[PDB]
Amino acid sequence: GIPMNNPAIKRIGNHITKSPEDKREYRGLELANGIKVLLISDPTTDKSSAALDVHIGSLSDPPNIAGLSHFLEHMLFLGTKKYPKENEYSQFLSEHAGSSNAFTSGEHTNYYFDVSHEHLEGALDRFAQFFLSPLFDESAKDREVNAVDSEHEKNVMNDAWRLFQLEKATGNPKHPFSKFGTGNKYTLETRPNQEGIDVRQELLKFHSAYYSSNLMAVVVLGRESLDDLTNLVVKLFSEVENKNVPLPEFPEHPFQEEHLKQLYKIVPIKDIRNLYVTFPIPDLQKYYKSNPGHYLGHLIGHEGPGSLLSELKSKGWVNTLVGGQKEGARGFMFFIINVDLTEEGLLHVEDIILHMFQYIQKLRAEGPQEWVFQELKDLNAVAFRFKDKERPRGYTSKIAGILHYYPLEEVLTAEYLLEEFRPDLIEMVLDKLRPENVRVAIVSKSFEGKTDRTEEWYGTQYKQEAIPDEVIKKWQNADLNGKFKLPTKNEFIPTNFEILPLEKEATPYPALIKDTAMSKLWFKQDDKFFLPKANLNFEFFSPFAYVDPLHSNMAYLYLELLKDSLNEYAYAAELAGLSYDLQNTIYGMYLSVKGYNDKQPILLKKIIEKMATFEIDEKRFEIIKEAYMRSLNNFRAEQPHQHAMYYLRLLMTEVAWTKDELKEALDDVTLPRLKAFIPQLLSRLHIEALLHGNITKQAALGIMQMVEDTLIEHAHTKPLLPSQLVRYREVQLPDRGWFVYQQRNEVHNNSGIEIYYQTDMQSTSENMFLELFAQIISEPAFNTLRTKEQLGYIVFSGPRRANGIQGLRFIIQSEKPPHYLESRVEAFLITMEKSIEDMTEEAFQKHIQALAIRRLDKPKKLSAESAKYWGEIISQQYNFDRDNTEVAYLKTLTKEDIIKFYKEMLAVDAPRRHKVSVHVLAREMDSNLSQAPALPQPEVIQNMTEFKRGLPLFPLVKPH
Amino acid sequence: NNPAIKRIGNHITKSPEDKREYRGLELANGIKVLLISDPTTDKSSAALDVHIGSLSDPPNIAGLSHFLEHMLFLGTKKYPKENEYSQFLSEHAGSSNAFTSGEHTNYYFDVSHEHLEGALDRFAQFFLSPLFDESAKDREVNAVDSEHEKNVMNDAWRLFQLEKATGNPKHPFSKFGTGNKYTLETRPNQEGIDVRQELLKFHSAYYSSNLMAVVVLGRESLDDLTNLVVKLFSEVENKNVPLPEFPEHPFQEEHLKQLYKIVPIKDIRNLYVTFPIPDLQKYYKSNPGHYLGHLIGHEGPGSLLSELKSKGWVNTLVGGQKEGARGFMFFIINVDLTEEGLLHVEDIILHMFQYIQKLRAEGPQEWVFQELKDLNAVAFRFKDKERPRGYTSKIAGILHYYPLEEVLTAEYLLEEFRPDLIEMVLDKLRPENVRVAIVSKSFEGKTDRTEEWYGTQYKQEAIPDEVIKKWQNADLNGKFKLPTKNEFIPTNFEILPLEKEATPYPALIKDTAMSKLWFKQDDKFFLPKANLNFEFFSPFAYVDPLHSNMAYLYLELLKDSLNEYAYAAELAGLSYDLQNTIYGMYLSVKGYNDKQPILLKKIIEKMATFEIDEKRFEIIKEAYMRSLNNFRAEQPHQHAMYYLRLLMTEVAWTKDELKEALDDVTLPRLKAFIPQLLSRLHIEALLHGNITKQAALGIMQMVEDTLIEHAHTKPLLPSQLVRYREVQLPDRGWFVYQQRNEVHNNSGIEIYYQTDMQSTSENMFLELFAQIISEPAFNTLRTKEQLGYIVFSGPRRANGIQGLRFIIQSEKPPHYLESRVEAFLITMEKSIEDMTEEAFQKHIQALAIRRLDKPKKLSAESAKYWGEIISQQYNFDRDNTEVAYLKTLTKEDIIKFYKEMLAVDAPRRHKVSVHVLAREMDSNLSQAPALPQPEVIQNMTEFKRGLPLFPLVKPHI
Ligand SMILES: C[C@H](NC(=O)c1ccc(F)c(F)c1)c1cn([C@@H](CC(=O)NO)Cc2ccc3c(c2)CCCC3)nn1
Ligand SMILES: C[C@H](NC(=O)c1ccc(F)c(F)c1)c1cn([C@@H](CC(=O)NO)Cc2ccc3c(c2)CCCC3)nn1
Ligand SMILES: [Zn+2]
Ligand SMILES: [Zn+2]
Repeated sequence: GIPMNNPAIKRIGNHITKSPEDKREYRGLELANGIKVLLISDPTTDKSSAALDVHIGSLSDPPNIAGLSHFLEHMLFLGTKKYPKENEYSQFLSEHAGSSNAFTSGEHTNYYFDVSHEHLEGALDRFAQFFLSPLFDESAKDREVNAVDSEHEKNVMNDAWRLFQLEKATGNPKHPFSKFGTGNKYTLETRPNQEGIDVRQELLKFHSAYYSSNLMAVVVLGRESLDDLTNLVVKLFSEVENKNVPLPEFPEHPFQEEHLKQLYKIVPIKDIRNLYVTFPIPDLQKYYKSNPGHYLGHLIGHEGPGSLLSELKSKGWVNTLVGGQKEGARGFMFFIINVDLTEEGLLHVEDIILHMFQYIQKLRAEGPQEWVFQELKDLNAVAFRFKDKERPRGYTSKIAGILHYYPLEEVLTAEYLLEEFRPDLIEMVLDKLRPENVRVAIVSKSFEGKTDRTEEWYGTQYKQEAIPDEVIKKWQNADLNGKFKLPTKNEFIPTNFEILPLEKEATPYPALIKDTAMSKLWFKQDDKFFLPKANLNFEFFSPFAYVDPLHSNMAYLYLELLKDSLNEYAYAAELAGLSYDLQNTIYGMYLSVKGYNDKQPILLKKIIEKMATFEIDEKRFEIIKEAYMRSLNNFRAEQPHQHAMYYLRLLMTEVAWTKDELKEALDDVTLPRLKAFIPQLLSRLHIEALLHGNITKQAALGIMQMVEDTLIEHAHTKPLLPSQLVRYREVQLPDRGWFVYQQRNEVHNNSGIEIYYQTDMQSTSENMFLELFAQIISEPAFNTLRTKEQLGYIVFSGPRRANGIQGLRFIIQSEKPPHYLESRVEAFLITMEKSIEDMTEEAFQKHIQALAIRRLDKPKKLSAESAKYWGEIISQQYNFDRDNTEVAYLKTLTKEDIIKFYKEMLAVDAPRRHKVSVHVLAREMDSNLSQAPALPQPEVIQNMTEFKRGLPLFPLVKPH
Repeated sequence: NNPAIKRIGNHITKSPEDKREYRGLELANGIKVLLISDPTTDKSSAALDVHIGSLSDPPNIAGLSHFLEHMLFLGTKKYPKENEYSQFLSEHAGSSNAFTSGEHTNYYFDVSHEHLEGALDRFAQFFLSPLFDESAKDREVNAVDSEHEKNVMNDAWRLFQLEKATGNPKHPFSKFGTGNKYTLETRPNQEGIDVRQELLKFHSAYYSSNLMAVVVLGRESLDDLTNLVVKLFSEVENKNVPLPEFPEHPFQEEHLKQLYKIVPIKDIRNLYVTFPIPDLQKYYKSNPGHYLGHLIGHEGPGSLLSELKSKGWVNTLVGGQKEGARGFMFFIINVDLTEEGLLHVEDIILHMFQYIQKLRAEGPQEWVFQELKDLNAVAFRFKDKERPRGYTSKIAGILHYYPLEEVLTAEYLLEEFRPDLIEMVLDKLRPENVRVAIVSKSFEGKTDRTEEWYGTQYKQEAIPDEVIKKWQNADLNGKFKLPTKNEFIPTNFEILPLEKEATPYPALIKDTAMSKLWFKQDDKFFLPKANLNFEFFSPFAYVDPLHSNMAYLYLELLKDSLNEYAYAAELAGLSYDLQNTIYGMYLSVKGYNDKQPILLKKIIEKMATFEIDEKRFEIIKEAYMRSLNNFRAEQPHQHAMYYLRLLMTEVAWTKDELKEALDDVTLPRLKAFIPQLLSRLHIEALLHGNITKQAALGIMQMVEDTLIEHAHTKPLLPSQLVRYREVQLPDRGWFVYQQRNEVHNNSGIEIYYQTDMQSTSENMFLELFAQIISEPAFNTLRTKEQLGYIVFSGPRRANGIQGLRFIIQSEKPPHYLESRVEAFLITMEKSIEDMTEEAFQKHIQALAIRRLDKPKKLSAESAKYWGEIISQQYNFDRDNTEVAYLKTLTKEDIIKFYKEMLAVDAPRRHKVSVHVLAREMDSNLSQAPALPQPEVIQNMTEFKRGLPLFPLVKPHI
């Protein structure tokens, strides 16, 4: 007997293919109006999520109003006919453990939120109106244009945004690819006013012309059953009108003939030296079951023995390489090979590019290789079998995007499983990687003064030149180069995926299973996820890692040199799902090994062995030391607010070597000096480790002792004394004090500010006063300081934790000068006093429950659990049950508790107010609305050292 | 003319740089008297020396002479209030001491200059009519007993008494002179002796005016001083006592050619060689024994020590005449011993006689005697002006030995060469006349004798006459040579003229990334001398125990290497000290400015280019290992103070940490260490004395250039010049740290009440309170309750923080000591309510005088400034501004300061206690308050992390 058809549903999909380890339940369907839908039922999830991706983006901006898609994206957050309160949507999310975001790309506008699972329907309802009845209020439009301006302004002096738009500006100007997608105040307000455009009508036109149900995919994840999710989606989205909008296509490449064989010389903001090589290629999207693009990218971008990178690195010309297909838009794609340049490299660009064509020629000579394809197919197959479970918010967004590109039943698998070996397609793409189709760009300060063009939106300085035919023909005649061998079988590919059974003594939290003078080992066998993976975390302590700038530099260079040496060997492991990380700290070194447990002990042994017996190559030492010098100078070009956060760290930590000190102590680092440093650093160590995953207690002790034994045999390591294991303390500000430290950012023409109200050492009590207060002000501060007052795109509030201390911190990047932003944050604080007093007890309990849901959100993947434990270990608080006990305590707080807290610690007139403010001035600066209170005269910090010496130092928190 | 004065001495010969006025005189009762007029002195002083001592003790009451000396402090017929002598002094910026040798008892004090008469009056009565009160006599016996106890386990006192016990038992030299509760109470009681009668009898029999010298220093004119001393001292009864003599030597012929093996407390290895010799004191104008000690004890090239050091047997040597008593003396040669030296004592002594035999062959050398004569002359001419209290005490002692007009010069100004006396003394220094003692822990378990008084374990054997004869036949050794003409003798004593912009305090005359240079040309003393002070700051001097061990060994090895070269200079009045610190290195060069640049450059150059001798490094490393262990045998109160310091400082390595880490110091490791250490540095310096601003800049530049050329030194960053903070204790806190001393059977305690950071107000609150309780605390805890011999109260200053501290070493357990200190604090609270406003103001003036007491020699003015400089406060005018503030304080300010910071119920009390238990100890009266349950510290690291740290003090200018 035949089924009863729901008319709001054009069709239900067949089984949506999923990983057998995926316990979430799935159903795909297409509504009658053509919205594509994936429903995800996960009865355990603490947060629900929904995303909608409109298949329309910046390439459809009208030509006379650049950035209209983007501006529209913003205005949809700001009120609808059925929910006219401008911040209804944000407020609702914030008060139910929710958040939201959206982005506009060239062909997609993607909106998504997450929310407590008991409020999916109410959040989805406010959300759906975005697509039915936006208000596009005039006052709202006149304000929000400033957020978009300010967003563009953060990017203006950023080299990646500059190069991104410069590529677009050197192709066919008549092509939509050349459009400027962000928008700014000029293109969205001032130019439109000179031209008599009514921008609220243009929003109304775009929304109506393009927000059509046939260009829309929707994803909803919640606790509810698939059948209840279907009704909910049908109820809310069936009424989006279908205007059968044809999907935009761009079949003519933006790089035609006159744009090939070109050479661009670009001046950067930071002192960086990069080489970019680009070939136009056909759109490979429809070939997703073979992925010829990625086959070639895997080979050309290989970093192992025989690779292209390995030879350019032996030559001293490049340190890093990226290679593979780059997205374009429906109808055109690119294939890139970008490398960074040593000083010599910059003088051998022509030979670098010859070597790239020699490697490409090697691939033509050998032809396509099914076994190579077999390796990629098998690796992708295991990655997908054992994919980590995702946070719902990111996941709904990702899938909404790709419902546009794949049959319902394949949305989950299409971007992972390979099925077809297509040597024809591999040849096809390979034939386009030829000198006659190349574009070359060189980014170096060395072109300062020698450019004759200016890209209009960012101000990028560059020159354009035809590549000489003599050069092209030299490249077309690339013979073979015997240093180039294809890769061999990847021995690191794992094969033991067995999940060891849970030992009869396994523990809900990590256990201290070894406590010696040398090593403190924490262990936990995975009892939640059951994937064949493990995380091995090691903190190494040495007093000599941070004793003075010169030593800090040497501890950096040692790990950079070490990683550089291991890189060819470890690349095989990285492709095989086994990755590691090694970075110096203010206490020593951090080593982290992550992924499939099978072959982890092999890689870990190679790393420790290298550490203990390292032979520096002086050619590599000189190159990496020069790159490090640059890195430190380049900090000058980070964001104003990033600077502000950096200076605050320097002020409030007992010891802190500044970039400039580091830079001044980098000159006296000689190879002999470093050679002596390493054995010294390794001579006395303490190791504290977390091992957590698909391993037994016996394996983990063996792993730890393996590390110890290796250090002992080769570096003669002996234990540090307990009295040497000191951590740095935080500065203790005086009751009623207010210090301001002022610097200038000499690159960006916005200011930044951080405001820190230090409260007290961390304890259950103080932690939850601060956190609940921060929940209560979170949305209102964003809505006041950014949506209503439009102080800047970047506006943040929340807790600030360091060295066992804590407080509340505001961060803002803005047009306006720091003293003004201070007023406005202060004006805002006063108004919260009255709001919290007038809040009903039901609303107050609502904020408690929001915080509670957020804190008891349980991690979805192993590495997220590992990091929760690692934080407890690094902070030496070891409070692994923290979440249950702090939430239990939260639930007993009263609004009078919070008001007493605010009036004791935060209020302007508060007897224990501790306030320090970093002011970062914009490049060009000089040293109605609610009432800002009156502020004391602030003590200006002129010398960080004297400031610290004159104040006490907090204790360090007591362990658990 | 005057009947009270027998005789009035002629001009007393003085140095032409001495601006003091002298008058000598003999009283009619035979008291010899020197009067000293110095109208600038802030403290006046007096001293009386009686030529009677322990050697005259009754044979049945060992220690009576010493016991008597204590008793004289405890009241007279005219001033019967027991503590009246000390209390008067304490309330008038004054102090006092006394000691008993074998033939002298020496009493002295100092006091505010406006109160000499009142002080001297109460002092005089000690020699007229002591009360020898029975109650006081039964209390003070305990102070003398615990004075002996602190010595019992001290290796210097054991050997001192053991030599005495190995002489002729019938000679007074063998007497135990300290006495203890057994000899001064328990045995006399059991034997029927009335100790009070015995004291009275000894005092009337021997405290005779004919055996006394008196020195008095004041602002008064010489005439007024004459009348004052006559008023107070001519009353003294003259019983014409014969000066005791001891013509027979305590070592007779059965005591010679004797060998002694002695077990120490500390791990120390020592060789003592002694010869008896006639009393040389009558020969003082030619000083034969000192001529010979100059040579036998020389440390320069060709010397006896130089060869014993180069064979790796000995590290230090002392030789010369050692005092005995009227009748007998000794000549000594004492060396310490390496591990090898211990196995070669026979050859060490053979080398000794080889060197003596050379001196017999060459015969006396007048040019040597002449060089001593000329150096001593320079020494006396430019002698630093002495402290009043120590000066009167010294002179009163020597007035017995020299004519009045020459008492200042007798010990300095040699007359004519008497080679016959030299050959006479030399003739006694022969194997048949030797006594030999070895001290090593290698004799543990191999001894058979026990010294009575201290318990010392030892063995006595004869030296085999085969060994005597080998020493008798000691050939000449080519390695020995007389010293050369001292090329460091100063010859330019010109005082540079005051520069026209010279400053009264040191001035910051250079301020680079590498050097802060503080300079002051001397404007007070105008002697041809300069003090040169350098702090070398490096973060690698103390980063970890291994690095601290290497900074120590570096400086020891460097001093060791410089020693022969630097001996000449030291003989010529030019000396240096070179010490590792927790921030780097301290170098001081003091003395005649003439050849200072020569020495300083040699030191800085040896630093920057040092080549370690592997054999020295082994030997000095082993010595260092030993001194770290030997800390176990220091005294309990010394342990107390050390733990407190290892708990209130941010960073501090323990002896056990340094000791473990020592095995990891290798010669290669140390070679790598030094250049690193020197690679980065910051130099802060004080140059002060007979030098110009341009000369100073040139010394500082010489130091920088030598470092920069040979060691590639570069400046440190300002942000690296960090100093350690003190632990900040919690309001109402009480912490207790407990340790055991394994060696002494006494306990120690330090009690620290941390107040606040140093500040003009907090400094003078604390100092005034200390002043007010100083005497009451000593009187209560020592005189009256007899807790122990060592009882101290005062300020503690460390790392910019300060408080009040009590230190006590006692037989009683430390918790008991804690309650008695708490009891004292309560009773002080009543005392201060009751105290009249005049008594309060006396305490204010007393502290004022002390703080404003200006310094008398260059070294002491230098130190006052150096304290400002290493403390980074730079408050060179501190005394005037602080004393001004002090005068504004009221009794009420002090009471509230007490009630807020110190009282048992104070809201801001911060109390830490270190309890050092005696070896065998276990873990009416005014009433002690009730105390909280002290937080017990088990771990210094944890203790620290859990508390805040104070700030540092801001500089002044
Ligand atoms: C992630 C971040 N939200 C917050 O930090 C935040 C924190 C607490 C709150 F209570 C709250 F409402 C927001 C964010 C995302 N976007 C924009 C992303 C983007 O740039 N599309 O082009 C999207 C956007 C555009 C306009 C508006 C909002 C969000 C929020 C309501 C006000 C107007 N801007 N900021
Ligand atoms: C130098 C030290 N004085 C103090 O600490 C001190 C501090 C502040 C005062 F207010 C005070 F009265 C004493 C010291 C010297 N001696 C003795 C030195 C020694 O042992 N000869 O054989 C001499 C001695 C013998 C007995 C007595 C006193 C002094 C003082 C009065 C009580 C009885 N004992 N203690
Ligand atoms: Zn945006
Ligand atoms: Zn005594």
